[PDB]
Amino acid sequence: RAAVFDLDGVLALPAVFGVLGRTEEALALPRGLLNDAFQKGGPEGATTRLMKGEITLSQWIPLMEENCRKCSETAKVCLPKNFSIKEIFDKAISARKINRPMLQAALMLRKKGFTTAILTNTWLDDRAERDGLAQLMCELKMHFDFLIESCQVGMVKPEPQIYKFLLDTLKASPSEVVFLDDIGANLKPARDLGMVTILVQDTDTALKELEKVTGIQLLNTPAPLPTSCNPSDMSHGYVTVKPRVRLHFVELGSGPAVCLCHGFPESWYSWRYQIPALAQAGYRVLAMDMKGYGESSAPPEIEEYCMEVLCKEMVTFLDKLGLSQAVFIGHDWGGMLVWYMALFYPERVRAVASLNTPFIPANPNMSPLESIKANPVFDYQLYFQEPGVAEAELEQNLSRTFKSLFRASDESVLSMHKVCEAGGLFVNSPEEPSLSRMVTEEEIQFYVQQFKKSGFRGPLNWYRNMERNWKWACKSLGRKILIPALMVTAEKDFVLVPQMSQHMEDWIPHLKRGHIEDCGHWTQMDKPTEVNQILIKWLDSDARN
Amino acid sequence: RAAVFDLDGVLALPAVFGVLGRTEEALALPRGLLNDAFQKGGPEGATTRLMKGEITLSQWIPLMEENCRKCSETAKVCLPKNFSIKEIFDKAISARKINRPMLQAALMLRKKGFTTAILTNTWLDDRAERDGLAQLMCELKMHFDFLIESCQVGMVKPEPQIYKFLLDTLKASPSEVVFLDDIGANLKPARDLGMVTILVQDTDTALKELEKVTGIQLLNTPAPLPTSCNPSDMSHGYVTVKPRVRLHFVELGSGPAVCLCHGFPESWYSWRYQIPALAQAGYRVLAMDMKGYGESSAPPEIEEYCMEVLCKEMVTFLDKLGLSQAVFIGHDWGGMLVWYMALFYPERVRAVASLNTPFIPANPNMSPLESIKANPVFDYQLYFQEPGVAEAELEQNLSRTFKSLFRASDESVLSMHKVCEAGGLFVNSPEEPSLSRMVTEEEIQFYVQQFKKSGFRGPLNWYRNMERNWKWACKSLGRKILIPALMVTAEKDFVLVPQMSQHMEDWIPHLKRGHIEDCGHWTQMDKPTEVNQILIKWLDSDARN
Repeated sequence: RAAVFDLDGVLALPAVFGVLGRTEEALALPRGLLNDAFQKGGPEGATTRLMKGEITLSQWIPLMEENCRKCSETAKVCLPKNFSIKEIFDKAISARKINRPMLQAALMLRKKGFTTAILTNTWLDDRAERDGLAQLMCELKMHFDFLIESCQVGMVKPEPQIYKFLLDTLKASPSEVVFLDDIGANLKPARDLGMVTILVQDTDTALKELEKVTGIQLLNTPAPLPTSCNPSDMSHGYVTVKPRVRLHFVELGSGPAVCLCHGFPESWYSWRYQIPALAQAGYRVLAMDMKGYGESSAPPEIEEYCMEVLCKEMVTFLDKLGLSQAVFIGHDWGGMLVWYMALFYPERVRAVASLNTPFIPANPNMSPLESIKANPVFDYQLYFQEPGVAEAELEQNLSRTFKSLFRASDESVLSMHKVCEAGGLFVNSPEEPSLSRMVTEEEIQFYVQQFKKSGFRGPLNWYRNMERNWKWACKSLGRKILIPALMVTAEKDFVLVPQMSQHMEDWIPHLKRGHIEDCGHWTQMDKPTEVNQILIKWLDSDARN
Repeated sequence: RAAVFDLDGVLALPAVFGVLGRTEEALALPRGLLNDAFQKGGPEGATTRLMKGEITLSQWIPLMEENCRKCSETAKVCLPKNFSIKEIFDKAISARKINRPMLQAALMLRKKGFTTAILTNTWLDDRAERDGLAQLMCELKMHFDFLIESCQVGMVKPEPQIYKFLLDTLKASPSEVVFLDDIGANLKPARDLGMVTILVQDTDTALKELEKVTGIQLLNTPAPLPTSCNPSDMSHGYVTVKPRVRLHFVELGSGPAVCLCHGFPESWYSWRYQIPALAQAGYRVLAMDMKGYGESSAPPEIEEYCMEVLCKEMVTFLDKLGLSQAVFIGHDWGGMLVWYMALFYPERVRAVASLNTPFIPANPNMSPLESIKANPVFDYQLYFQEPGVAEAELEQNLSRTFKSLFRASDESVLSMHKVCEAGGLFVNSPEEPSLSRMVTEEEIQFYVQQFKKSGFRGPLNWYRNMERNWKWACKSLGRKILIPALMVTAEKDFVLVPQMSQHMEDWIPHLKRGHIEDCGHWTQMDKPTEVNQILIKWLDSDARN
């Protein structure tokens, strides 16, 4: 079973082709006068050549104008003084956007064992504004197994050849493929070939039919999770910031550099839901594998993990990448790291954003270790102090450790307190942990395999520099964070509680905020949609300028 | 022996600190009235705190204004209605730029076995325009072994501590270090500590003294090669574009994506002189390791190297990187590849630039193989046809192969013609090739080690798809390249001669050009300076908009 969608008028609206009709009416021109100068010539027409990739769009423009002149000459009418076919198609193409519901129906079908493809009569775009279309096509590509463009294969609908090609690349026979098109002319060939067709006028009737023919609910359906990313399809980057310290990161998109810094015990993969979104939103996302994790180096020494060296290393990272600035977005320990980046390296930080982790300036008086005993919730941290211990149980069974940790605010399975006293962190925890609604078995295994390389020694060392981080932080008490900053609190984070952030404006005057209902500690996985929404609204107004 | 340079007034001019004097005169204010509100308070003054990193620059601003008010109150004068200390320092800082000659003297000293460092009293910059300074500091950093900022170490000149720190990080004793500063006050401590000092007023007297004290010519010196890059300090990226095809690239800088595509038999390293320059010029440079080379995959099959699959793979590369567009700059085979990228994927190409390689549309009639026999210079290509042969001699001795190929237009050592007939390409060539003025032994060894992985099979396959590339290219004969394009010819390229480019405007109407005197086939290594100049002038006017 396979699904084929045309671009114009099906996956993308308003149908660019449909601007010809509108133009005609807006100019009080004979009905179809522009749709005739468009087909003027049939298979041997300038437009068929254009659709076959024979000539470019900029080359087609003039050929179309004349066709508009000659066609207006026969209809005995005259075009407006400054009639511009390029001005009409520019506004038409940029005016066209993805038909969300239709794309969701595609995503759905593919998700339920359907090969999907886009069969479209399109052109080689060389306009100074070709980028706009390149982006749309780029966002659609990733969602379909195939994208057959006419100007690329040298064929064009309704020629029977393009349909034989479709079925050939689809590895399928008709009566096994559904063909959606807003133009009957191009439907016929596919219909006559035996494949199910759907004439698309209105999206909903179109989907009702589709839903009705595939026997799958495509309409009134929930609301998908934002696009996640498959590790193997990501661009992997490696930067040596020091002799034997190499940092790994995932890179996607173009635009201002947005550096994502995960917490404990995570990976760049914890941003799997915002890397695609943030890139699509116009940013060059660099999801980090913080020192001690994944493909980044994991030196054993404890002090290699104090904020001072970690921050000093991020700075070097930007340096080695020719970046003078990057907005830092962190979560948990990464969030702690980001606040200090803004406090110690403002020049390098374009903007700072932190999820769950608030900025509490250090107390020049009471040592850290004490300020951590005064709150049973941070007990587990005292347990991570002793080198060896935590590594022991956390590395004993990786799938168990992660299935146990990555859980929603409700589905908890660990007595977060009375840890040290209880001996371990999984003491009265199931050996066979249930599976969180936030993660699939597959995703958990990604962390398992990722943590099989260096283990928890490096990750845990982040927790073993309280005294050191403290002395450093005290150097910044007279400062204030005066660059764009965003604090995002999670209602149901029972350790990094929203209340701890309440005084942040004292040190971050212009601090902007974000909050998320029923969201646990793993904000990214828990509420990917709302998180993306908050970071993008923020980035677009405070980190782009 | 070591050299220490202050930033303000030595490595960077005009001295920001020097704007206070100018302001005073421009406003007819009492002499030094602003330099007094600046030091107002001595070691306990707002400025010393600022220089120690205690407070940020934005925090210092207000504290400085009042000091200007109070200092004007004592001098019995009043400041202009809208006097802005932030407006004065913004204009002052952005107005400051690297002191080229002084930086060249540093580069030189370092090049001749000198540890260099920048000891500066600076501040944590959090102004909305902190980026401008971050960039300058970023360009200077890379040239000195050390960059000691006062606001970072918590010390400040002329406090004796900062000088003890300097000597400590420098791993050296006085009488072994030269200290350059435009402010005598800060010179004294270093002088009294026994180290050679130079009061900097005018750069030339300063350099004369320096030259005179180190016994090294720093003045009237030639003109260095543009900055090259050390493979180990580059960010390395890997993108899997297909099951077993992974492309490697080097990434540097931010801004529009500029994709560099090397020719045969090279690597991303062949752009070692423009990657730093192009990044500094405001671009995100992605130097590719074309399929078959370096750390990129090198499948053995011949057709994996036809322009169609190669181009299709670059497109996928942009896709996997979230890039909808990139300007493609190619050389030799990479240049051929770039022209086709513009012909087949305009949407993806923001701009196309090619060095040496002209765009000659395919002849629908005469096959490629024939059109290659009609020119003794392309004889070597007929020799690369037979799988095995060329691989044999080119892989026999890598250092010899490269030392033999990478040579200037004059220092040739191969009978470029009568190759097949002569049996090999190195027939009457020295086993012990001389060393080209374009490459060091070290750089040659980089190519040697790079080619030890996959050899010349993949590289050579690029030459084995003439017939296939031809059929494909013929699909584009009706097209024209209407996107920004640049053709750069090399006078002394005796194979890809400047004359072959003369009709390019026929298919590329708006084609812009570039030419380079006494430049051989390896344009990048041969004339790095002029090449950088041509590409940057072009990029800034045609690929940025």
